[PDB]
Formats: sequence, structure tokens, C-alpha cells
Amino acid sequence: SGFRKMAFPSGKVEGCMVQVTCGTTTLNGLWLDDVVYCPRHVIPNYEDLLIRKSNHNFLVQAGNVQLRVIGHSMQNCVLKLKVDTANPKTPKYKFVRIQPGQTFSVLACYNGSPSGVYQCAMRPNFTIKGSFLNGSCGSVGFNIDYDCVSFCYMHHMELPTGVHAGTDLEGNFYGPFVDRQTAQAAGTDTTITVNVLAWLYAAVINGDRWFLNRFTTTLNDFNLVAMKYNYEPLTQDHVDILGPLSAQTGIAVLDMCASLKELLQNGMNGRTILGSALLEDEFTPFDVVRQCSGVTF
Amino acid sequence: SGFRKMAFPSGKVEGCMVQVTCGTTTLNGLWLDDVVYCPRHVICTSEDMLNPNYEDLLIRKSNHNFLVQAGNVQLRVIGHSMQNCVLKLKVDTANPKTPKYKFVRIQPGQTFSVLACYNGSPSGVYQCAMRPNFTIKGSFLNGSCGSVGFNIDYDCVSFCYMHHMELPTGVHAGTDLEGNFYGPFVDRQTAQAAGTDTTITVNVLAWLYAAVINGDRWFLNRFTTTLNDFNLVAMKYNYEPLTQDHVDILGPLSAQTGIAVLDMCASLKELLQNGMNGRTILGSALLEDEFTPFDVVRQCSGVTF
Ligand SMILES: CNC(=O)CN1Cc2ccc(Cl)cc2[C@H](C(=O)Nc2cncc3cc(S(C)(=O)=O)ccc23)C1
Ligand SMILES: CNC(=O)CN1Cc2ccc(Cl)cc2[C@H](C(=O)Nc2cncc3cc(S(C)(=O)=O)ccc23)C1
Ligand SMILES: [Cl-]
Repeated sequence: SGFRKMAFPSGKVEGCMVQVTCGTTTLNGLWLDDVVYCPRHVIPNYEDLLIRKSNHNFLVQAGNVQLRVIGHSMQNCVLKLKVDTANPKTPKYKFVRIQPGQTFSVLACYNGSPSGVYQCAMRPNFTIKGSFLNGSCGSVGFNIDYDCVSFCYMHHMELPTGVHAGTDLEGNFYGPFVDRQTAQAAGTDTTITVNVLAWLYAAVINGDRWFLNRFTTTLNDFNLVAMKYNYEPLTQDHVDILGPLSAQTGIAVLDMCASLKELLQNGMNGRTILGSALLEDEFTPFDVVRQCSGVTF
Repeated sequence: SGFRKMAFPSGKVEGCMVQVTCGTTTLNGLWLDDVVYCPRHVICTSEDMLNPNYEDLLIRKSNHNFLVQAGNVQLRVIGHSMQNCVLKLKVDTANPKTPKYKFVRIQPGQTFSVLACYNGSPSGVYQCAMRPNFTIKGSFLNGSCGSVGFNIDYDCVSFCYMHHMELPTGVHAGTDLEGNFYGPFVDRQTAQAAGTDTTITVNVLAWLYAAVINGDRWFLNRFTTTLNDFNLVAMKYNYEPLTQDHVDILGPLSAQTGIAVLDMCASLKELLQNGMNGRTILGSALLEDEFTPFDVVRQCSGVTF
């Protein structure tokens, strides 16, 4: 029993965190094999700034050891520093681009040193509601599948509303953001409907059924209600993805949609679901299945 | 900016998780130097759980009855002893991944990270608090026994909890790393129930200071309160009594924001009376009590917005 926002064990990622200093700027880097990956803003016309730099300008520190930079190149908004030593702690890994609604763990670092780990979701507006201070740039987001780490996010900046923006590990930003000081704002955010439904199934699994009713609905009637409350449209794919949770609890996806419709139209009335007075949208159907099953790494 | 429930990086603890099997029971162990620590109920059957005589069950065991597995390697047990509700298995190999560590007993209200494991393999990490009733609201399934709670301050891991059981309400009970239970619990399957739980007042106040640091002041009022009048109101909402120690502990957060502890107590009094009226504090519609004054200082900046 119990339901917590759970992050993946961070150990395989901790062994890759390094500190990168270029001039007066100090941020975090990801050391995989003989390459250190970090935000290119550590050095705007980035090619013009980069052509003026030499290898010895980049100071890379792995714990108490100085790594020697022997090459450098840019890929989109990420800087790739060729180092003279391969990371002996390099885990099995892939660079993957996630979609809005998908969740990941973040290992927040300062000065190449990990300070904390938390779980979060890529919002529909492509920002993440993280917890970062100055020096956090270069902190990474990831998931684990058995022994393989899938790096999906590198932190670049904080927007005026306090939310965060960054790139995949190939330097491509999530969202209409640019790496520079300009008027940038997060677009209007929406609620991840498929995630809220998954969390209602998690509540039913943990013995919370007060919100269930005898009614069902069409996908078309529910999507009109979803549009009114700033909820993301629910697609047939989302319905298919919720299949296992529907079969496990005996509550059809459209049957659970009618419960969500009544929660949107009438509130919680002093009640909570899994210790929360708000409808939670940062647990995917897979997160619910994994946490209510016991999958290890 | 931002405020999340943050756990400590789990890497130093992952390198200590092992699997312990005794007969048909398999649970997790903590391998530090040449000793593996695990719940003593690993020597029990389900029948034994009603009235187990651990000393009688242990005297019938030999070293080779205990199977310890570290990854794909079998560790050899060369000794065994019991310390309170923990079994200590002497092994022939010291853990090369042993970090700098201490065993610390925490008090209710204190927070820690939990590395949840099954079969000596870590599956997830989360942050939680020792409730006033000595239980923890964790997320554990069968096979989680022996999972550990910890804090990492600097490079030293302070182990404070080892998981032993789930109570009928779904909450969790366990021991410190010396085998002493938190709460009036026994590692016996009897009528055991968690006492009535209360809200950790000093933690709720710390989280209100965290909200003020992140730029939100809508909940503040022009009133102050005495410590005794605050406790007379808060007890009515099942909040823990606030002591002079708690007031002293909130000192740095009060000085950083310029809001006296008893003025923040007056805002808390008003929040309990009025609710939130469609508003949230740090993205939450409930008053959060699982962030200590120390956690807030750690996660928040020294400059108030
Ligand atoms: C809000 N930041 C600023 O006004 C200055 N920024 C300008 C800038 C422009 C482009 C890019 Cl790609 C990066 C950046 C830098 C940036 O966003 N870094 C930060 C990232 N994450 C959390 C941060 C928390 C803070 S805080 C309030 O001190 O908690 C500050 C800075 C953070 C620096
Ligand atoms: C609720 N407990 C049981 O049905 C059986 N238990 C009785 C018992 C009595 C004393 C002691 Cl010290 C240990 C234990 C064992 C026990 O508590 N282990 C478990 C630990 N943590 C989470 C657990 C989740 C579950 S569950 C419903 O499947 O989520 C089951 C078992 C868990 C075994
Ligand atoms: Cl303590």
C-alpha cells in the first residue's frame, strides 16, 4: 500500500555528473565515455563565440580530478567536449526525446555535485515545473529500463513564471524556446487527462472508490467537458493505453471518464484522493503499473 | 525558483542493497563493510508471525542456512547475531562500495529518503517523514522489507530507518539500524493499529516560509498570537503542539523573511479557519507537513522573492 511520487534510483547518473567552467560561468556536464555534454550557453552568435575558444579554456572537473579537454564541437544547443579519459562509470545508455505528458526523474546538481532527485512530467506547454536554483544548468532528466539509462532532458533555463525549459541530449529544445535573454513566456498550460485517469485507477487499486458512479460516456461527450476545464483531449490511443488498468480494476475507461466528468463539474466536496485535494496529472499509466507491481533496476 | 518534494541521490545506498533468503522468505539487506543488516523476521514462517520466539528460531539456524546475494555474486555467511529486531550477518567479503556512514535514530517530524527494493534490487526513491504516531506513509509492496531510509549530509549517509511491516491501514512501521522500533510496534502479527495521526505544525510553518520566499504572501494577516492561544486553536484541527524549541528552530526563516514566528502562527490559524478558497500554496491545495525547517533552507535560495 501507499502511493508516492517516485523517482528512478539515481546512482547510474550520479557517476556521470561533472562540473564545467568556461570563463566566469560554471554549470553541470554529463560525462559519457570520452565526451562531456553541457548547455552551449556555458561559453548571442554561438559559432562566433565558439571559434574564439580553445580546449584549455574549458575546465572540466570530475570530483577532485581535472579532466583535459582535447576537442570541442556544437550540436544544436549542446556543447560536446572531447576529453582525454573515458568515464569508467559510463552506464548502458540511449538519448531519447520524450513527448508532453511523459514523466522522468531529474538529478538536480550544482558544481558537478548532485544534491537531489525528483520526479516530474513534460507539461503540454513543454515546460517542466522543477526545483532549480542558479548553477543547476546542465542537470539531467532520465528514465531507466532494466539496466539502460534513457537520457531525455538537459536543463537550460528558468522562465519568468518560475517554470523550467531545456533540451533533449541532442540539443533540441522542448517548446518554442531559445537559449538567450529575451521576452519568453510559457504558453497556457493544460491538464494531462490520460495521467489523471491513470491516477484515478491507482486510487481504486489502493481502496479509494467514493468517486465511482454507475454511468458511462462517449469519448466525444467527455472531450467537450475536457475542453471546458483546460484538460488535454483524450484520444483512442490514450484509451488503449489504459486497457490493462481498466481490466485490473473492472472499470471501463469511459466508465472512469464519467467519474472524472463529475469530479470536474462538482469538485471533491471536502474529500481527497490518495491524500490529495487536486486531480494529479504527473503519473503516467506505466508509472501506476510499475509502482503497483514492483519493477526493479 | 520552484518547490518539489526532493529525495537525496540514492547511489551511495544502491551499492549496499543485497538480497537475503532464509528458507522460503526472501527480503532485502544492507551490506556495510563485512556485515549484512536485515529484519529478523526473515527467519520466520507466516505461522511463526503470530507469537514468534526469535531466540528459539535463531538457535536452530546455521550460517549456511542464510543465502546472501549481492548482484550476481553469492556472499558467504561466516557469523550471525541478533540485535533487537535486526539480524546481523557476518560475511566473508567487505563491501567495496561502503560509503561513509552513521546509524542515527530520528524523531517524529524528521524527514528522510527511502530507497524501495525487492530481491536486493532498488526500484525507486521517494521522500517522506516520520509521522507523529511513528508510522511512515510509504509506498511498499510484499518483498520490500529491509528497504532503508536515510539522509545524506555532505558525503556521509545517515541510515535512520529499516522497513519491517505494513499495518492494516496501509501505513508502514520499522526500526532504526540498531533494531529498535519507532512506535509501540512489535515484529509480530497481532492487533496493532497506528495511533491517531496529527499534523506536524513546525513543518507546516516552514513550508509557509518557503511559500513567502518563493513570492506568495496572500495568506498573511495583520494579527499575531500567543504560543498558548495558537496551541489551543491548532489542537482542535489535530495539529501537533508547537513548542519553544520549534519556535527557536524557525528563527533563521523568520529573520530571512521578516515575519515573526508568532505572526506566521496567526496566518496558520486563519488558514485552518478559512481554508484556501480556490487558491494554492506552492502548487498544493492542502497544508504540507513533510518539509522540515532544515529542508526548506536547503532547497530554497538565501534571497527572498
Ligand atoms: C531567471 N534567470 C535569469 O534572470 C538569468 N538567466 C538568463 C538566462 C538566459 C538564457 C539561458 Cl539558456 C539561461 C539563463 C540563466 C538561467 O535561466 N538560469 C537558471 C536556470 N534554472 C534555474 C534558475 C534559478 C534562478 S533563481 C531565480 O536565482 O532561483 C536563476 C537562474 C536559473 C540565467
Ligand atoms: C499487510 N501484511 C500482511 O498481509 C502480511 N505481513 C504480516 C507481517 C507482520 C509483521 C511483520 Cl514484522 C511483517 C509482516 C509482513 C509485512 O507486513 N510485509 C509488508 C511490508 N511492507 C509492505 C507490504 C505490503 C503488502 S500488500 C498488502 O500486498 O501491499 C503486504 C506486505 C507488506 C507480512
Ligand atoms: Cl531527528
